This record gives sequence, structure tokens and C-alpha cells, in this order.
Amino acid sequence: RHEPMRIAGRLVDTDDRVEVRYPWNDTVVGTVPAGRAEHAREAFAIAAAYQPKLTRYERQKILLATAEALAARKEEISDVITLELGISKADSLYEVGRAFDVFTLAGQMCIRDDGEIFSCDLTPHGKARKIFTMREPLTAISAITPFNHPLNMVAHKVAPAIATNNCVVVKPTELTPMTALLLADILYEAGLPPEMLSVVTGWPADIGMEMITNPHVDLVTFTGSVPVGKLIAANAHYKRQVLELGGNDPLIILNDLSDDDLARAADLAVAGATKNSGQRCTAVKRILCQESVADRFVPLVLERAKRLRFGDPMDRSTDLGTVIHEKAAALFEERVMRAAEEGADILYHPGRSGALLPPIVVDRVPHQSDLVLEETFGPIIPIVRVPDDDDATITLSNSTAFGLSSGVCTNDYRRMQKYIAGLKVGTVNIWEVPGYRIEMSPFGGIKDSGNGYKEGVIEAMKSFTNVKTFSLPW
Amino acid sequence: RHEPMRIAGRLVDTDDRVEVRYPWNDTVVGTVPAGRAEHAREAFAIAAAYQPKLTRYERQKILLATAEALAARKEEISDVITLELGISKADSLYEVGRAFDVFTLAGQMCIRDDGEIFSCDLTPHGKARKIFTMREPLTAISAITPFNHPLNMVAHKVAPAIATNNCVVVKPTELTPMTALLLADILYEAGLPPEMLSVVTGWPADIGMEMITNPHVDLVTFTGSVPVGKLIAANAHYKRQVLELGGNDPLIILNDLSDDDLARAADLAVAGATKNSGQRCTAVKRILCQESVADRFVPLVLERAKRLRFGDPMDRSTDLGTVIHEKAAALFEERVMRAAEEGADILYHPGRSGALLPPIVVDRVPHQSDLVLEETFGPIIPIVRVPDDDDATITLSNSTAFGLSSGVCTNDYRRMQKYIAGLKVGTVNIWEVPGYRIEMSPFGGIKDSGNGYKEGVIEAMKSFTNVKTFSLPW
Repeated sequence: RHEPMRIAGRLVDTDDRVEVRYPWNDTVVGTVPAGRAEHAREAFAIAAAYQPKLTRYERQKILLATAEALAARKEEISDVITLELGISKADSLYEVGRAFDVFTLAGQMCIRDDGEIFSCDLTPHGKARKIFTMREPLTAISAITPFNHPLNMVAHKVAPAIATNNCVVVKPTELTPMTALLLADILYEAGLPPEMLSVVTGWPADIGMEMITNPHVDLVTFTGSVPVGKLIAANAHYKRQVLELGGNDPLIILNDLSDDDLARAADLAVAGATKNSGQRCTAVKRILCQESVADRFVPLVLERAKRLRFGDPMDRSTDLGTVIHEKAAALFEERVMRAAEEGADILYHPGRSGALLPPIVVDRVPHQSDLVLEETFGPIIPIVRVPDDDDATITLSNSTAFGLSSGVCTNDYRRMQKYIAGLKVGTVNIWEVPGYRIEMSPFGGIKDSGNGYKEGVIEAMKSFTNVKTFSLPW
Repeated sequence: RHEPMRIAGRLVDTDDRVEVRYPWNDTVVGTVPAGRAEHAREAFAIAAAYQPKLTRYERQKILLATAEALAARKEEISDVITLELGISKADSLYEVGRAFDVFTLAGQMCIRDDGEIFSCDLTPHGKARKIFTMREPLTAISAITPFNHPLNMVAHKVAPAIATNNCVVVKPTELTPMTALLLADILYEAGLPPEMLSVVTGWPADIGMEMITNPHVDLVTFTGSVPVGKLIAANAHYKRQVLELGGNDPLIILNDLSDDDLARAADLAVAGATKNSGQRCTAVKRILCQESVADRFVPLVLERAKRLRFGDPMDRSTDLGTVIHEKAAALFEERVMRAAEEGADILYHPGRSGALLPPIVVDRVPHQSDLVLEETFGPIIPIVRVPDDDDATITLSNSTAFGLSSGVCTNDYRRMQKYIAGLKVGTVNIWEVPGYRIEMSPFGGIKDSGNGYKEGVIEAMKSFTNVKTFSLPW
């Protein structure tokens, strides 16, 4: 399958191609244009020149029709996702489900006007006057999207833009660009004025910088690696920046739990470490288990890990597909091996095959090992034994460069509140994985996980607008 | 008067001095340290290491006590402002009033918790769970303040930081640094833990960059010139930035107005162009008068301009003091002269003396002349005659690089709403000067006027925090 760029509804092709490979067998499944700065430049010019005038009703219609099209075409879309990313169909179908929610909730948010009113006779020198508040769209939005959610991460950037009468230009990663192109087609079909969306593709070295630098761009919204995020922050000079970078999120198991609770916690740990092949910013990447319950906890985790079916992503009975590519998979295995040399205990490792990593279980992981100190973006299930002391646990949890989300399992309210207050993260989930949220709750991290702005449909809609005030004599 | 820096309550001196001059007679009235990078660096380390734990009540107390001290010491504080800036006592006393409002309103905002609650059982794959929202302070805030409001612009940055349990380091301009030092003293006396505030001084070339670049700084808040703002945007890499730059704000006079209304509009025009010696980001800098009413409007403006008393800033009967320095005053006069060569009509110009510029009235100003195309930060009253056509007037109004505030005088609702929707600015005031606002309404511009974030006490408090969410089984 060869797919051209979508520039404001026009199919735009290029001589050189970028090959898209299925990580399961490293075969080419598609091709997209090796687009250049000029292509992004054109897309941005079209975006800047066009002023969306959709009514709130029209926007809701487009967004809800898009959701309906996602539901109707889910098997087809999830096929595209799996073929370029290598996650299981189970995982890619789930992703279509998320994108369906995003477009639905964005559509429903169209009916909301968060305008405020201020009375002005408030101080000795007030006036008989009212100030009113209103939102207007930007000139152009630049959206740069990651490989791990080839559909949903585009949705999270594009739906709020549409809902808010913005024009957006999307550049997906060269590893998984086809899903974005398909979504564009679906949007055009759902009635979106074509000028409001372009999807361009190419090598980072050709077209990447134009996405950061184009003079029409008022806001850059990016999800991806810390390095690339810091690079954007350094070059997107006088522009608003919404940067979501990695996480290194803990699932913390406290020593008040019964054996039944440990089993429930083990269920969360395995699912959390392993969904989407562990490729989530908010994946469980560190299981911090307090020492006194670790001996009962670890076997429960091992047992659940062994139940997971890993293999052919297109097989509907597969739980766990591949990671993004063999190089990533080999790197993750390497960190496991090194952790083991540093004192860790590999409990389950049926062996790696290419980009296919099994849900490896490792106990007694040293917290300073690369495996858990760096972000490891794969289905590793690593247990770090931590002291039966909350202060020390919290300190250890806070000791990485990251601060995105977290999960804490405990039934003791006092301890719950202590962790909620004490963890240095954007989100603390009690009795859920760090990845748990709804599409419209505020989402975003601190430290190296993000520059401190919130995402999610509602906050993104705010980010994508300028507030204008006006006052009238009253 | 020689004043040391205030570094976390400590008086810190330096051998080399920065001389502070009174623009009225160019005499030295004070001296402050020529601080270096190392001084800012120390201030930031102290800020980073300290974690404010004030209760909301305690913060309210400090903030309200500060307001009380501003009121009690207004004559003394306005003296300091006038002596370093050269604005009239009438303007500097007014400034103390604004700062009094800022601290008061910040104090009252302490009782507000804007936390939200989300129910999670919203989609097919919702959970019986609630998400809650909460705010936490940053590590350190860097505040860089302009010469035009030596007190109030420090207040707008510091009060919200206090209200929000943040530590802030302030570097005022070397032109007007003494007011900031005095405010710091007042704050310490009012009970502020000294670690929460430093005021450092020095030449831009010595200590300026450390304010942008220090690794502990989570957020830089700046008000000042477009060039300096763009410089900060270029160097404050992975940091939140709140940048408020200049305005070039219009007061627009529509042709539906009666002669009585023209008189009221003239009052606004003269006050707006002239308050604080015209040295406001939201000063009236362009009076756009529709042609058919210009012949009746202009004489009304002239008459009011001639009533202004300009001269010795310390004389209580002075309306209009000097501008910041003689170089600035000479530049502004030059632009008036050039505008006149290009077809403008100087109607009132009793002559410049040093930094003292009279409220010069100029009619038929070409909209492309430097006088009104550039930001002219002085008490010039420039009337640009515009077509009796709203579309053309709006286009002309939007034709500069700026977009901050605006005022429109008209009684026709349809036209009102057209301008409110059509002006590309952060604020549209109907029948008030562009400068009109309350201290807690959202304030900020677009285009070259600002990077798109809102200021004002309420929005600043939000900017100065990170939102943390947490979820509980429900």
C-alpha cells in the first residue's frame, strides 16, 4: 500500500518514499512520501489562511460522525495500526475504542461555553460595568505524534482542534504514519472542511524542523521522547508549547494488603506493565513492593505473567504483540540481563524473538539499574523491593527524572493521602494502574515528563484558544 | 540613598554600583548593587531549597497586611516611584492604589480552591471511581519587571506567588529598581518568610541571563519590550514562559456619536494617551476617528489636552510628569516631527524640555508613520483619520504587529459586537480606554503583545502552580 500525504484534502505525492515495516516479520507493508520542509510549509500556509466558521452544532456533527466511522471501521483501522506498530489486535482494537471516546467526548464538549462574567464595582475605584470572557481559535496548530498510539494520539490532538475551530497540521512518526493518513480520510468524509487538517510525512531531518519553526504556528503540541521534546523546547521560540514526554510510572504495593488484595494488585501490575506491549507513557515500569509482602506478592505476579499469550499480533487470541522494532526489543532484554548481573532475579523469560518480547518477570531489581531508572518502553514486569517505610518508599518513587502518573494499592486512608500528597507526579491513582484516566480528565506530567501543561480533551480545547475579554457599561 | 540587594531577607551589597537617576533633572537619587550572575544564582538556590508551608489563612494575612502597609506608606512609596521614574505624584499615588488592589485581591483569592471532581463511569469501559484535582507550587519563579510600573508590576508577579506558596526572585530594571527593594522590605515586615522573596539588581549583561537560564527556575514571568521578550523566548528553553510585551492600542471613535458623546470620547482619548506619561502597555497610542466626525472630535481633544498641567513630578498639582529619560522623550518628539513632514498636523506642542514631554496633539497622522505604527511609549495624542467604514477601520486597527487591548466608542450594538468579534486583541472595552480592567480579570495579548498566556491575579495563580489529579475507588 502506497499512501500520499494529505494536504488540505489533496493527495500529495513525492518521488522518494519512506518504507513502513511490520515489526512482526520486518516486511514492508506500506509506503508514504519522504516529504520536505516545503510540504509542511504549504500545509501551514493553507492552515493560516483559512478561518473556520463552523457552528458548534456543525463541529459536533463532524466529531460524532467521525466517532461513528471509527466504530464502523474498527477492524480495518486496527489492522492498519497492528501492521505498522506490531501491537496485538486486542491492543489495537482497544485503541480504536479510545479514539472513539475522544471524538465522542470532544463532540459533546462543543455545547459548553466556559465564558465568565465579572462585576466591576469591587474596589473604591470600581465602575458600573461588566467584563465578559470568550474564546477564539489560533492561526495554526502544529501536532507531532508518537508511534505508540498511531490513532489515539492523533485523535487527542486533532479532535480538540476541530472542536475549537482551529486548523491543524499533523506529522506522525515515520515508523507509524499510515494510521494518521487514514484518520484524515475519515475526517474529510465526515464533513471536515479540508483546510482544517493536513497530515504530512517524511524523515525528521527533512520535514521535522519546519513543524517546530514555521512562522504561522501559534502552538506546538508534541508527545514523544525526552530528547526530541527538549529539542522542540529549544527551537519553538515564541510559540506556546504543550510537551508530553515519557513517564517511568510506579505501581506501589503497600504492606497492609491481604493475600486476596495482593492477587488483585498482581492483576494490575501485569496488565499495567504489559498493555500496548508496555508502550505507554503511563505504563507500569516500576513495581515498588514493600519488603514484608513481596514474598507473597511476587508468585502471584509470576503466575499471571505466565498466562499471557505473546506472539502473532494479527492472531485474535494473542494478548501481547511485538514492540516497535527489534532494536528496541534487544535493548530492553539487555537491560534485563544487566539488572540480573547487578543482583536481580529473572523469574520468567521464555526468550526473545526479533521484536517479540515476552512479558519478562524480574524480581529484586536494583532501583538504580538502567531497567527501572531509565524509561523502559516494553512489556517488562520489574519488581523493586522497597522498605516497609512510606517515607523511604516515596523518596525512592520520586528519585527518577520522571513524574507523570502512579498507582498505589492500599486500604489505609492515612497512607493513601500521604502518597497522594507526597508523590511528585501529575496523577495518583488509588487501586488502579498509573495509566488509568478518562479522556476528559486533566492529563500531563512534571519534571522530565512534561513542561507542565495539561492535556486531555477539555484542557486541550482551552490550550487551543485565546481568551478575549470585553466590557460593557452596566 | 544607597540600597543593597535583598537576598532572602539579607542585605547584600556589591562594590560597583548602578546609579539611579531622577529624569526630571537627571540627578542621582539612589544607588543599587551592580549584581552578578552569582547573586541571582544564590537567590535561586535558596528559593529552590525552601518549601513554603503557609496555610491559606497565613498567606491571606501576609497579603492583607502588605496592602495595609502600602496604604499607610503611600506617600513615601510614591515618592520613591516618582524620584526614579519621573511620573507625576498623581500617577505614582495612583500606582500605589493599584498595588493595594493587587495585594488585597490576591489575599481574598486565598480562600478559593478551584479543584474539580470527575465521575469515571462515563463510557462502556468506565470505572466506579472519582478523580479529584488539586494544585501544588513550583520549585522557583523568576520575575523580570519593567520600568513603567516600578511597584505594581512587581506586585502582579509577587502577590500571586505568595498566595500560591511559591518562592520568587525578582530582577527589576536598572532604571527603576528602588521601588522593588522597598516592597521586599514591606513584605518581610508583613510576615513573609524571607526565603520566598529575593530582589536582585544589576546590569542586563551581568545578571540578566541568569534570570532566564538558572536550572532551578520552573517559570519565567516577564513584562517588557518585544526585543527582550523574544530574547527570553529564545533562551528560556525547557521552562514555562509568561511574556507580556508592548501594545499599540487604539481608541476607536465611530461615526454614530452625538457631539456630547464626542466630548466624552475626547475625555477618554486624552486620559488614555496620557496617563502614566503614556507609559502603559495598554496606553492609547492610536486614536482612530472615523472621518465624518473628526472635524467635531479633534477640537474637543485639543481643548482637553491644553488643560493638562505638565511639569515638576513632585508638585501635587502636576498631571503629567516626565517620561523615563531624555533619550526616550527626544525619540518620541522626533516621530511627531516626521509624522508632520509626512502630512500630519501638529495642533498643540508647547515644546519639550529634557525628559519632559507635553501632551502633544497631532491630527491627520498617517497610519504608516513611525509615530503610530511603532509603539510610542509617551504622552502623544495622535489622531488617525479613518474611513467611515467599519471593515476598513477594523483592518487598519489590526494592521500593526501588536494585539493587546482596545477601546471602542459607539452606541450602536450591532457595530459594538462587530468590533468585539473583529479586533485581533486580548481585550475590547466599549466606552472605556484600552487600559481599563480590574486586577483579577484575565489580562494578556496576542501577536507581538504576548505569547498567549493570561495574567492578572487569578490567572497568575493558576500559572504559578501544577495541577495534580488523584483518583479513589468509589
